[PDB]
Amino acid sequence: MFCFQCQETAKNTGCTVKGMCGKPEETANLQDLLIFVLRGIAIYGEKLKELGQPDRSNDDFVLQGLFATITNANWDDARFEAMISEGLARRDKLRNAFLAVYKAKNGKDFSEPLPEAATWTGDSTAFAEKAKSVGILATENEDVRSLRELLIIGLKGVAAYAEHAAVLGFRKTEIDEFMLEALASTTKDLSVDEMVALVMKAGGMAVTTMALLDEANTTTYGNPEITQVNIGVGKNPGILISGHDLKDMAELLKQTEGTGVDVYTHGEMLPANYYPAFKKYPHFVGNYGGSWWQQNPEFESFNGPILLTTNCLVPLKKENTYLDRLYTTGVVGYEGAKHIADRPAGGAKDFSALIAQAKKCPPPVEIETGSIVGGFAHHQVLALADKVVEAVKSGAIKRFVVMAGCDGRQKSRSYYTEVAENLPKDTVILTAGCAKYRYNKLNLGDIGGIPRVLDAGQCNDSYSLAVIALKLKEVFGLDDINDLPVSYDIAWYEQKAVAVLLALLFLGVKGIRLGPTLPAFLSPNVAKVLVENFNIKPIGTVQDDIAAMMAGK
Ligand code: SF4
Ligand code: SF3
Repeated sequence: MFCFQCQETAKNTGCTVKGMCGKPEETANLQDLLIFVLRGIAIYGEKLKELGQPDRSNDDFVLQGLFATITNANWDDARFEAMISEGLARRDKLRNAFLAVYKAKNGKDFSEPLPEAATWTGDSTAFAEKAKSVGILATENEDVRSLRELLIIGLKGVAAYAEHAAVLGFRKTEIDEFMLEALASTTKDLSVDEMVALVMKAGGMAVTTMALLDEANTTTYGNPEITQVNIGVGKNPGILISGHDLKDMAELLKQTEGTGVDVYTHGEMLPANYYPAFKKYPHFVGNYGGSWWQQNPEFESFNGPILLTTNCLVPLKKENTYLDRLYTTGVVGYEGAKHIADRPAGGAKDFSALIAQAKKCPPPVEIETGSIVGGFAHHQVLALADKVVEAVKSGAIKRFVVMAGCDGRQKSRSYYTEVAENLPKDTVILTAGCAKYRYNKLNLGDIGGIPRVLDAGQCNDSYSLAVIALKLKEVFGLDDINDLPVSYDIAWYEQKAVAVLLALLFLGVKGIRLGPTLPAFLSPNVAKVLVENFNIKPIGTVQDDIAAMMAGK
């Protein structure tokens, strides 16, 4: 196999036998074949748009297919086989439409050779062998490989956010068109300039999509507000919801109301606690545990059903007993888990089986007590802008440090905890994404009532952090966003973080520290382009990085 799309990739080079995440060769290869088929869809879809007869019938399929290949999203080879077969059928429909339109517009049959992605077909028994030759290593040149895979990795992250927006009824044609432009581009022989421009365009589309998702989440569930979230437990059986999807949360809360089953969040569902639409339910207890990588013991000790709405779901340890109460939904899949089918148009998912099972479970084992404060998304922070601006001009706040992104397993991530602990007492940490769990249970206090850790929400709520920076740029009358008293020390793991990074680069943010390592999918020459254009940096020691950040470097 070959996969290098996450921070934990083997030797920071690539997983070649079995993924460090647990992904077996067969699964890895099937994900490659799915992406191959999506490239085929894209070739015809792009051509149809160019001919003035766009077909948007595959929009959701494309988003879901990309999302299913995110790290820790889908482990079920049966699901991939089904998606690949469906993809081939969708592709062939587009092919036939294209051929007819091309002939009408040109007065002759289409005759140009196409990449194999556009033409190869087989039944499911042919997939395993074909998959071996259509993956990342099919691109021989390391710079072409790096730029194509950077694009697809960023694109998957964008697709995830676009899927959540689509679930909520929010779509933009430009996003779905760009999915096909980007995918099709990776079958073409393009210059480095063209390939880099596509990556920058993806960053701009990450801005568009993150804005759309922010609109969707806040229009539907309200603006996040300051909330104190309990991290202890009650004495009722509960259902633990993890991942990111807020519509699943809305439906789970409605369906559990009055049943005697409590609802708890986990991981990237913590920010559901911040939304007024959800705060109204008394049986929504709070948040259980930490970030995704601790889930084996935590899902175990929770005792009730666990619902994974998105990544990250990790393989069960052999000693874990929660498979029989593990539920997947959306793009998530896991062999032997129970999957909750997609909602029908105008309807709702059916969580009744989780509720019935939860009534037979003991309540959660308490693993800590206390609280986490959050809800500082853009409406909330902009409301406080006068107070923040006066604190900066008076010197009470010397600097903001953006420490958003993803958590993960590697012990080097103690860096993030130590930075939070050792930053001067006149700084404020801004966060979003599960990177927060390295420092959100500390006792860092406040500056004149502004907490020293401001949690804007999920990784997608990095959007709020960008909105806040842009607003402060205006209030302070600065010409360059980088001259704000803000430093960026971002942790990354999976592909949504790459989308966020590309958005920040598109917005012109330079000097970002990215860690705890730099992506394996940046070739030396491509890394040089990013350093030259954007001054991206690796992490150093805690002491050195704090000093440099306080100096604005
Ligand atoms: S998702 Fe990450 S750990 Fe898993 S196979 Fe790919 S690079 Fe390796
Ligand atoms: Fe939405 S941030 Fe990226 S790592 Fe897996 S849930 Fe976390």
